[PDB]
Amino acid sequence: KLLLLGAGESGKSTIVKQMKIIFSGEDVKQYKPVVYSNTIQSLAAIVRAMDTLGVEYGDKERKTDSKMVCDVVSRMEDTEPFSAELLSAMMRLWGDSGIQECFNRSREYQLNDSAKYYLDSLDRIGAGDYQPTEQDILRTRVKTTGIVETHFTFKNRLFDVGGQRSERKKWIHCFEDVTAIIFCVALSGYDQVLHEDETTNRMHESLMLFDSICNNKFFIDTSIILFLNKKDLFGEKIKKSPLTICFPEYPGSNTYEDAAAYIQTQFESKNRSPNKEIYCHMTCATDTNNIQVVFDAVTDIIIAN
Amino acid sequence: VLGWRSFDLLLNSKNGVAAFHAFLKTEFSEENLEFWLACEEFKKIRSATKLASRAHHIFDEYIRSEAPKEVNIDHETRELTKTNLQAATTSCFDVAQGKTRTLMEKDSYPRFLKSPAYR
Ligand SMILES: Nc1nc2c(ncn2[C@@H]2O[C@H](COP(=O)(O)OP(=O)(O)O)[C@@H](O)[C@H]2O)c(=O)[nH]1
Ligand code: ALF
Ligand SMILES: [Mg+2]
Repeated sequence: KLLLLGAGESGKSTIVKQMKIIFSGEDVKQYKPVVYSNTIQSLAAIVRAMDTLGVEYGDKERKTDSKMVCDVVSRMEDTEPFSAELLSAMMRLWGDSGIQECFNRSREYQLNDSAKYYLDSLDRIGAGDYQPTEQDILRTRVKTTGIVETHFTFKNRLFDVGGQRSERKKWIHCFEDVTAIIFCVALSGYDQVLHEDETTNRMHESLMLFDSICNNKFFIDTSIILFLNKKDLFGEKIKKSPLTICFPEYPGSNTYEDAAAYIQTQFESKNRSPNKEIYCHMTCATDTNNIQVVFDAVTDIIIAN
Repeated sequence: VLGWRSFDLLLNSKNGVAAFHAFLKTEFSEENLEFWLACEEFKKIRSATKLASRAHHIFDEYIRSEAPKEVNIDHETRELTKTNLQAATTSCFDVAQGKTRTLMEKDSYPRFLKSPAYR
């Protein structure tokens, strides 16, 4: 029995799609829609935040193709293949300096994780013949509700859940006899806020969450493995976004190694019983090797029992 | 009968809904549908007071923080509902119901089709 628990948008589900790649056409045919949404949406997000932040368009003539997108999101017709005029309206838009200016401030609002990745493939996916990439399926986002169980045997039971606060009351169920628990944590969250209340620091919620999950009685003789996921997003931002935005205290220098050291110490300290050990891992749910390599190691800690 | 595999067809099927529900009940997210069927009845009330009454009850059952059948909406959705609750109108829980529909549709619905329950 394995619990893939964690806060919201930490990738508890992107990790399950690597337990799969370790996707029949019937399925790949299913993510075509999803990838459409994630794209149109992400673009939508930056359009809206353009107003909320006061970010002038690099070209007035964009207000046009711009609004043409929001209507799509609105008309709900955003799960269907980009009409010619759209795939362009977006490409032309995704190419305005304003959009970029407001996009670079994407920490000030809620914007899809895979926003960049998809928009940097507007053309690539806007093909009449288009079929979803091994990655395209992974970089997708679909808020998981309830507990989703999947099975499989590697070296001789999986439980997915919802990360938001209103899902956590349902967790208590599959809490009986949990072999090990993989706990996802979006490194990127250190300077963002929860989806549920535009107040709480995502990073902080993770810590308060883990602290709860970590020292639970049900898991005294249970393996606690921690996945400090999204280490890639974390790296490209740590250089221009102080870790102090999360820990006023943080005395280190803003570098991948430094901040990771600290962020790793904070979680490990939320552990009580000295008669116990935890397993950190700078993962990246959207890179099969890394997940593959790490999951292997994990299977050990578990089998090493 | 079979058209289910549009989503709203599943919803407008006194048989469909009851079915889907059994699925969710195991998957642990039947509150989404309960809240949805709720807002559906809510809509049929004409009496201003009876509306305020239920508006408050739905809130305490589904929206309220740590509510029993608390649904998964975002900050902006919740406050908005919270404000609407300040004057029970039939359009009160619209957005909340809205977002909820999607959550079921794009998430638990598919995983629902491809499964025993729908075979
Ligand atoms: N760039 C990037 N995206 C990631 C990583 N891990 C998860 N994501 C993306 O972040 C969003 C949230 O992950 P998801 O599995 O939905 O987390 P869940 O909130 O537990 O479902 C999705 O767009 C994922 O593909 C990562 O290491 N790098
Ligand atoms: F926390 Al999730 F989809 F599992 F947002
Ligand atoms: Mg999920």
